[PDB]
Amino acid sequence: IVSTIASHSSLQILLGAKKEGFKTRLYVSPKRRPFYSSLPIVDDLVVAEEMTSILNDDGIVVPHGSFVAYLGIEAIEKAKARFFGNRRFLKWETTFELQDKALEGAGIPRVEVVEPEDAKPDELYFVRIEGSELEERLSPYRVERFIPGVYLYVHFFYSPILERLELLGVDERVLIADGNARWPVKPLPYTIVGNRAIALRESLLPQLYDYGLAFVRTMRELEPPGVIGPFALHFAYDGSFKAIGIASRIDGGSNADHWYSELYWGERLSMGRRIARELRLAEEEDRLEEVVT
Amino acid sequence: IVSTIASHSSLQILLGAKKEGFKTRLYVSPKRRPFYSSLPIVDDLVVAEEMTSILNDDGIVVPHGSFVAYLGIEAIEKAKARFFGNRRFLKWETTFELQDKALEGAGIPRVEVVEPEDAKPDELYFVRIEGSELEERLSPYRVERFIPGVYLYVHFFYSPILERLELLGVDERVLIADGNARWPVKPLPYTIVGNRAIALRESLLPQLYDYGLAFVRTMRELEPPGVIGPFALHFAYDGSFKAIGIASRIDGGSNADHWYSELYWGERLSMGRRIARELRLAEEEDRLEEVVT
Amino acid sequence: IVSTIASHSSLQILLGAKKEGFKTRLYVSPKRRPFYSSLPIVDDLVVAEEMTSILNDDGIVVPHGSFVAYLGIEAIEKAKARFFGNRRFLKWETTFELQDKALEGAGIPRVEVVEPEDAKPDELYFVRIEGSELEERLSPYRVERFIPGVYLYVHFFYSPILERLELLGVDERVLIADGNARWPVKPLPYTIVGNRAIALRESLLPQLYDYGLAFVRTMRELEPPGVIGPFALHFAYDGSFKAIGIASRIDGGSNADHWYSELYWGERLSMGRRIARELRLAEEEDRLEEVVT
Ligand SMILES: Nc1ncnc2c1ncn2[C@@H]1O[C@H](COP(=O)(O)OP(=O)(O)OP(=O)(O)O)[C@@H](O)[C@H]1O
Ligand SMILES: Nc1ncnc2c1ncn2[C@@H]1O[C@H](COP(=O)(O)OP(=O)(O)OP(=O)(O)O)[C@@H](O)[C@H]1O
Ligand SMILES: Nc1ncnc2c1ncn2[C@@H]1O[C@H](COP(=O)(O)OP(=O)(O)OP(=O)(O)O)[C@@H](O)[C@H]1O
Repeated sequence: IVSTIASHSSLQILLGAKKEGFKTRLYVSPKRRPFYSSLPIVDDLVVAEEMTSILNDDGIVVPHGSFVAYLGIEAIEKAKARFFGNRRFLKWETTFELQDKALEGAGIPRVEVVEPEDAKPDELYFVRIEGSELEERLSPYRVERFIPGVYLYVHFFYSPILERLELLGVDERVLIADGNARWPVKPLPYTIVGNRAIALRESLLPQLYDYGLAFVRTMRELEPPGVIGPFALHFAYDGSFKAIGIASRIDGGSNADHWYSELYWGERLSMGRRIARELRLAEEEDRLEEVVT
Repeated sequence: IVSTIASHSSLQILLGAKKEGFKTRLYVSPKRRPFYSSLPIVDDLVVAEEMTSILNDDGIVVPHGSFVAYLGIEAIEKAKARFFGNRRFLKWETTFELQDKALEGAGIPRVEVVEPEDAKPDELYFVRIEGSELEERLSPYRVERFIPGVYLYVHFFYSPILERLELLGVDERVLIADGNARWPVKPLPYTIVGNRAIALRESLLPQLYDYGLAFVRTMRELEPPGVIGPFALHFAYDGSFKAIGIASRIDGGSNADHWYSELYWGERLSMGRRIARELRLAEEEDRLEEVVT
Repeated sequence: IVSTIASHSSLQILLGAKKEGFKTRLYVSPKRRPFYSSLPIVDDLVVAEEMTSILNDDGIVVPHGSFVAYLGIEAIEKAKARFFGNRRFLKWETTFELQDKALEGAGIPRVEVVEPEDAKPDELYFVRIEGSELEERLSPYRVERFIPGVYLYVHFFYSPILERLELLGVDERVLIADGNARWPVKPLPYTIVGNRAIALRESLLPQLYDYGLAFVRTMRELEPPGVIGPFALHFAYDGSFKAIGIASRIDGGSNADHWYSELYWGERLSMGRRIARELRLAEEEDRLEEVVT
């Protein structure tokens, strides 16, 4: 019943499914299977050179941050497989156009875009789609105002079965851009290595919830059913929140150990387990149409 | 029975109370209530422009880091409401005078104070009540020796019902002073955004426990009953501990996911839940006078 | 039955043992016993000036990172006490010779060694057994290429009773070399103060598992039974993994709150509890010879 590609957050996903009593199926490549085959959370392990076998019947596919990189956006939207939570939404985090449209539509403050009209020098900027340059600026992308100050990744789960928006965690990325923390040397790459669970100052959560609620509303318009399971808003905290992006699926920073879900449930429960519980709840109520695609 | 202001650590507090079987009441403002009303952990939700409605009968108020900012110290000490753990103690973290008196009285090493007798330049200093300056020094506060090196926030819970001091966690603040970690730019504000739970090197805990025990002793003198529930000692680890402050109530870094409590209990249990269990234990033993005010 | 020295990770160890139903015995010094005697997880508390009382019969000693510093390597290998997981292995993390031998034997990439043939200046290096210098280089050790970029400590548990390698967590050290993260000042000491649990990007785990499997294989040769319980590989992530060291016993970064174990078990379970469950499994199957020394 529950299957997905081996990478990104399939561990969290499968463990949560096997936890909710569902059966497990993982599509993995020959190089990566040694590790995953040693895991007691996988029942059916489908080894393959390519993951394009998205004809996975029977089960619900449950996407993550590797699906587009392993399969085009086209293939997925026209895929035969069942799929968890909308599916037309997945593309909304893929381009600036869609990302802006939604964030603007929700009223969420975003980092300002900068077209070559700097303040050379000592006026550095961030170049997205990364890397940051100074005055010069000479050398598909966008230029943004450089903002120093903790980057927070808020995880949400809107549930149709319960008709509520759940703020389930706040992540902080572990970038290779460290080793400067100990002793700064030169600009390093912003590639993520891992994620740190962080307990946000409580006085900021209400604001994020409002932004989240607004996001759900406009997405319900902009893309018919609009946001069924997990999603994330990415922010730069200046001391005034500016949105830098979104996650149209389980973010990844959700692999970190967040609590919060304990606010809606008696038990902890991760994002991957939340998705599975959403599935199980739909089953027991003949819903299940409201959460898939 | 259990109520408190919506902010700081009311989430942790209410969840822990509802976990110990207590009833829940939250005082929240109109702007922040959307978020909190969607939480299954609140039973009675008292919306209000101002929180000055501290006539809350029936229940136990349970204070946190917002109470003085929402209500003066005067009002609270003369408040009518029941209140968890002492109450005269809450003011001891409010001024240098009280902070020093207690820390000195407990024999705890504190960061040295510096009156304009620098070592200009490259001799930077920290200015409290923040911000750090260099040589110049020109431009209610105190000047302290600048100390680089992990800032640890130790959480304690002295319980009368059990007559023991519990070391329940060690927090690390997430400041906006980051984004320098990746690439240093300029001195940033030290405002906290969140908290990270950290497993301290075990060889350092005994020392902290000793300082904690001593703190309880002198507070039992300096302020009659002295320290009934949660409190925290703030340190700068040079490789030799220097106290920089204290928390005369639930600190906030306690929102992070700490274990430790598992050393006194079979189960995890947060600080907010610890306060509630203290309450329930008192109830079942007709104590309850020993833990309130 | 289960005893060990009070420091490093004895808290984790004892709690896990008391959790698996085992009895607990802690050897502690007079100065540190106040703290440990207040802990409900210790049954028999053996106070002593020196820990050289390694004649501990009845129980299984379970070593950690303080054993060699409290007792020589000689004494331990010829010790009378029972001891958990091999014991001849414990010395393999003690010297470069052994560390290299093993890492080379497993085909694990290691940080390159540098003999005075720098690139003075701005070409800084790390000096192990710490501290980092620049061009000059003038002033038992080794010199390594300086590498900036998150240091990861992977925790493993090879179990004979189950004949499998378990990747149970990834730690990140909290060094005093911080306070530079907020605002860089001067090169600080790399002494650890604590540990942060980190959820590693899932695409990197398979690679570490492979290195781990290989480590087990060669250790099974290089040191007869080779690696029975916990061990750790230390890396520098450049974006291409370079080994900097190993832990021939429970690492310490295992005191942090890791999940992962939930992949092999339905429950969380720490490393200290993992060692204890290994013991209990052996008991129930008359094995117990396969996991002790
Ligand atoms: N406007 C900005 N100013 C300064 N730094 C920034 C800015 N935007 C992003 N960053 C840096 O990059 C990090 C966030 O990267 P981000 O999560 O946006 O990458 P990404 O969009 O997920 O990459 P991809 O689109 O390929 O998945 C932060 O840690 C931050 O330090
Ligand atoms: N003596 C010092 N030297 C260098 N940095 C310091 C010093 N004291 C504090 N800091 C910095 O500030 C942070 C601690 O701030 P702190 O917790 O003392 O603020 P605060 O007292 O809680 O503010 P408030 O009193 O309004 O609640 C640390 O992260 C540290 O980097
Ligand atoms: N090759 C290197 N280049 C740059 N920094 C390094 C290098 N090796 C180690 N470090 C720094 O030191 C830290 C790792 O220290 P490490 O864990 O190797 O000490 P240690 O070997 O455990 O000390 P001990 O042997 O006494 O137990 C990292 O945080 C990293 O910043």
